[PDB]
Amino acid sequence: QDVVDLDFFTQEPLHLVSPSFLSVTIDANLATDPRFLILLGSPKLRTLARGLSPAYLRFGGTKTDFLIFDPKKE
Amino acid sequence: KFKNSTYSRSSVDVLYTFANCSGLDLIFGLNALLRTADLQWNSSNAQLLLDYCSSKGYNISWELGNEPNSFLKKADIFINGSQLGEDFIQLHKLLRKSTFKNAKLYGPDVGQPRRKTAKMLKSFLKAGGEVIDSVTWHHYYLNGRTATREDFLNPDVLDIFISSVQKVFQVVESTRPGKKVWLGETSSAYGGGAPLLSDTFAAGFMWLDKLGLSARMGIEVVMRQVFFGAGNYHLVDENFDPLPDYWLSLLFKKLVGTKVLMASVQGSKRRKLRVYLHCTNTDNPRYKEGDLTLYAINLHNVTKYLRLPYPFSNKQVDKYLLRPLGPHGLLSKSVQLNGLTLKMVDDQTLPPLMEKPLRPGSSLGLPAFSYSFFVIRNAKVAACI
Ligand SMILES: *[C@@H]1O[C@H](CO)[C@@H](O)[C@H](O)[C@H]1NC(C)=O
Ligand SMILES: *[C@@H]1O[C@H](CO)[C@@H](O)[C@H](O)[C@H]1NC(C)=O
Ligand SMILES: O=C(O)[C@H]1CNC[C@@H](O)[C@@H]1O
Repeated sequence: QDVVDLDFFTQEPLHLVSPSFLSVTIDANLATDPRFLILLGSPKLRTLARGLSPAYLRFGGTKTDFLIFDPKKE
Repeated sequence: KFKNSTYSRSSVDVLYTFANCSGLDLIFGLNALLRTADLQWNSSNAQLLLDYCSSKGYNISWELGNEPNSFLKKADIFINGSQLGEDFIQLHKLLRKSTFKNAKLYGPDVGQPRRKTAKMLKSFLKAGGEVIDSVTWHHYYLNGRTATREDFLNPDVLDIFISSVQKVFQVVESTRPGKKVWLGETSSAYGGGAPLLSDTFAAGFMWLDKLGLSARMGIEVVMRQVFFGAGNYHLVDENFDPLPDYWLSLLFKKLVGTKVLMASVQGSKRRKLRVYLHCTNTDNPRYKEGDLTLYAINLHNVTKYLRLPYPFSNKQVDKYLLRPLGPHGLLSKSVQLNGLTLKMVDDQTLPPLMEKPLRPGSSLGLPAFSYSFFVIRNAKVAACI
């Protein structure tokens, strides 16, 4: 036999997830890539990202604790 | 290993506009290894950055530190969880004395229990648990360097995750009950992912199972490492083509609502046939209140047929079955929905996602090494209303 019976619990919500349940990251290290600007500029990529709205985008990774803001910088 | 780098106001604007015009909620992780003599968090740098973000009207949320358990290994600097809690508070003050004083604060993005991470997380939640809006932790199943194809297909590997979560909820229930629990960064395999594994159809087993278990065990948000970048576990490769996890994520987002329910298999084995139940996602114009979304993983080497229980046995079911495009099977970087290859129509345009309606009363066909969504139309579950 390859026939399987399922049991469902449907009395009430067991949990409620965020609408942003399925969220994504960009690793902090992507901002050490010279081509950063071009990459996140990509319209195609934005079409793909918009498909996952609503979602958080977490900018972090190992490089988080090794990055320093330079407002003099270009 | 890792040394200090700067970034420009410019960098910031890229990342903000990316998220803004994409419709996502930027969370920005701040440098926590900026230290004062007494090993306090030196807040001045972040302060500069907030001024600029504030001075642009940037709607942004915040983190402080990533995987703080590693700092000793990483930067020959050990911060006890107590101090990190104290630093979180220093930052909450700075946010409160800012233009968006309602801005959310998440942390401490600790590694999974396996990394001997409990003591740090318990001490950090006792110390600074009051000022964070969610607890963030990270999870990977495997080492990317050693991970095999059979690891990706092994239910015993998937099952380790259950205990990971249990051990997290143990620390949190003992220090900040009712606090929302988030996976801050998670995928298949650490060190950037498993080459030729993390970017294929085969990666879908660990990704859809992680989503199922997280929803089921009370995880409120799951953050996929990464949407785009260097690592093999990217949803979108370096040529901006979507990988099969991306199509899986998109199908998940259209079909699965916020109300988590429960399905399980009658056998004394619920290991290789894994099943999840939510209310159908309301925002989807094809479906009405009461409708259920079942999602199923088949890790057996043959087709299994699923039978819906009373009183949903005779309902109309729409199949959304995902299978690799050949010839690389589970190692393929291309997937088919109900036997139709999934691709962008053009750079501006995603395809339709086309159901396959089943005859009412048919058992639910789930081929070997495959995952599927099944929408139960007119289920009329009151809890879903
Ligand atoms: C914090 O860092 C700044 C440079 O960013 C330095 O000039 C300052 O003296 C530091 N403050 C303390 C109290 O350690
Ligand atoms: C399919 O899996 C079984 C275990 O259920 C394994 O022993 C078997 O070798 C596989 N198929 C065949 C034809 O042997
Ligand atoms: O090892 C990995 O893949 C990840 C582990 N957490 C930190 C990330 O920067 C890193 O990319």
